[PDB]
Amino acid sequence: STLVDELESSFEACFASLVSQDQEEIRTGVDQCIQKFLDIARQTECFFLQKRLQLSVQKPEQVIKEDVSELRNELQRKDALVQKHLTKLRHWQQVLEDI
Amino acid sequence: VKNQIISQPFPSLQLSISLCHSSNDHLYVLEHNLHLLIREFHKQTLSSIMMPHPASAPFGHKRMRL
Amino acid sequence: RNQQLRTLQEECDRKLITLRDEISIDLYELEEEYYSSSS
Amino acid sequence: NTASLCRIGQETVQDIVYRTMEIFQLLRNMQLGTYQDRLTKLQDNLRQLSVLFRKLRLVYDKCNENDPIPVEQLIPYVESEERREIAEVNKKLKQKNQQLKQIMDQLRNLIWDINAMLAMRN
Repeated sequence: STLVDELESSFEACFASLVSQDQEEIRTGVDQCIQKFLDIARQTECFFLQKRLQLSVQKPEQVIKEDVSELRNELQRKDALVQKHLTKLRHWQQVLEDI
Repeated sequence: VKNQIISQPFPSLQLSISLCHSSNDHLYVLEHNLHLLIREFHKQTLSSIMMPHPASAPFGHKRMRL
Repeated sequence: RNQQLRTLQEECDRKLITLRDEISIDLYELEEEYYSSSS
Repeated sequence: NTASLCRIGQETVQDIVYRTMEIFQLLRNMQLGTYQDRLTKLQDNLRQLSVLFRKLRLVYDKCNENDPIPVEQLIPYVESEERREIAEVNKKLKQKNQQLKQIMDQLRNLIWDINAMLAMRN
């Protein structure tokens, strides 16, 4: 129930051999803990993708809003890059003028 | 022709080298490299590689001695 | 005369090489931004 | 909104696994002042990971609050002002990208000319 909590429990189970009071015991325990951990991680990602798919088919204006936001960040990032580059160009023109 | 060399390196391409004498699209890189190429061609004759460090040794390039 | 002209040539070439390196780093940033643009 | 909350929730699970991998690398390198520095890095990583778990439970509850269409009905087998906003920003960064391409081409050509001219001087 509530895949978050299974993720938390499995993550705490990854450390159970260290926090208490040779090789093959460690190996099989590590393999089983890590495999259940990654399996519940993939199930959580699958849940988020299914919910995003249902939103993208039902309420498509939200997707367009996120695209608007990402294109605006692309614009601002491009202008920041060109401004830094332009300041470096003007500094190099002032350097190369002085030979 | 008179002061103009025309070559066709690639079939769609035409390269033109012309000596413009003023007598009172241009690529600078090839002109600059032309000056340096003829400068190296001069300096090959006046090189210190022709000098034989062994006094008895006659003359000529170093690797040709080697 | 030869020594003075050699020093001027070396100063010009050091300036050009440092210019090339700084321009190359800027070109790397611009290439990443332009090719990874969504459009 | 919520269809970006799903993206953040995916990114949290992607970050948790990567952060556990970094934790296990820190525990791999720890050899019995840099002792204390590795202690600080370990405790800070564990703090950020607990923050990530709390954020993940928040995002899970938010997306699970806000389904009438079952999946596998959503795949196509064979047999309005926001659109104008999209077209506006698309035209804007079309022009921005073409100007960036001109800047990039001139930088490329200057670098190539510098390297050719400096290669021939020897």
